[PDB]
Amino acid sequence: GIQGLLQFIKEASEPIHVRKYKGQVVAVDTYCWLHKGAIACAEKLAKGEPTDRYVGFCMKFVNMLLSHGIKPILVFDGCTLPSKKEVERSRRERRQANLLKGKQLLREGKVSEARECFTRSINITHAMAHKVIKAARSQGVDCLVAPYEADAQLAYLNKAGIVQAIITEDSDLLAFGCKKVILKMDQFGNGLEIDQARLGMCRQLGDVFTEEKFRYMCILSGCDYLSSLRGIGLAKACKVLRLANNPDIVKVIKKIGHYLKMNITVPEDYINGFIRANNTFLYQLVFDPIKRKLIPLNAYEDDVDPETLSYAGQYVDDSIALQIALGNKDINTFEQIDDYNPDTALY
DNA sequence: CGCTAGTCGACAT
DNA sequence: CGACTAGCG
Ligand SMILES: [Mn+2]
Ligand SMILES: [Mn+2]
Ligand SMILES: [Mn+2]
Ligand SMILES: [Mn+2]
Ligand code: NA
Repeated sequence: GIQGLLQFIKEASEPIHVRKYKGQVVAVDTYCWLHKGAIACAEKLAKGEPTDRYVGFCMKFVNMLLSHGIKPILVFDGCTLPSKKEVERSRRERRQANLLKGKQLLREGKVSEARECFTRSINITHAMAHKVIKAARSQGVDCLVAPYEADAQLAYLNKAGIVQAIITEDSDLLAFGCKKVILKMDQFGNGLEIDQARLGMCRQLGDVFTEEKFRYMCILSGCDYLSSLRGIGLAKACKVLRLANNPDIVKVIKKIGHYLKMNITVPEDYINGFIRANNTFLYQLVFDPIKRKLIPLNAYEDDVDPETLSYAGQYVDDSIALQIALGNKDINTFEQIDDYNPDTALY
């Protein structure tokens, strides 16, 4: 996420209802509904007991969107991203820790805290996601497993005109360059839409409302790919970019002390890390549903050389990418767990 | 005022 | 994979 981004650009938001997008296509960051639905049956999942509450939970939202005349395209997280593997190790070990801690707190008699500790152990498997996938295919709803992060895939689907809005709880989508993002949507359709064009309404941003500058700001504040410098948040980063009349961000990051009046030392790790983060936001591998090909989020600029972008996602053969995207190929074992075919029945 | 970092809701009975 | 809020620059 970009910590505190929503309240920072709150002036560009607008309370709406999804009825607004009737007769149009909307992509969904399904992990949110998956997580929320998985909260309801934390004990069943932790113990390993069979359950399918989260499926119906997601299907409520899906059927709702279908009822209001929307065509939803559920998008799911795929393979792990190397840039994001630190946090994905942290969350893992913490999940295990709270799992065992809850298992022990079950024996104290404090069942009230064992379940709260089971809440911090929710691990959304790809099998659950695939249950949701078949459940969605039942009502003739298209699904798409991102080659890596769902964020990038959604961003592409939005910037390519395939969808007109994105349903998520994550503010990362704005940093990826989404035109329209619908946050905090309930089971009835009440949501909070953030439009990119309205970023100019935010006084705090100043002239930092262009996609590139906005990206730089979000990265400088601290993201999932690169932790920020101690004492650097959204406001100070935005201040840096505002006071900086320089197309070359590197020298600016170097003169961050001159811009912020703070004696800040910039390590050599942070420059490379910044270029890493920017290249991750720009050229993370997504999946084209039309041409059925593995492509970066944005077209490669002459500035960067793709050979040094393994962290932004590794390429594979397009057929395998297709079988992953359909959910037919297991993300982990790479073995065929299903055989759905859109040919013999978005693409 | 701005930022870090820890707490605790989210679902829902 | 988030919204607050105290505690500190
Ligand atoms: Mn995030
Ligand atoms: Mn995501
Ligand atoms: Mn994200
Ligand atoms: Mn400027
Ligand atoms: Na920060």
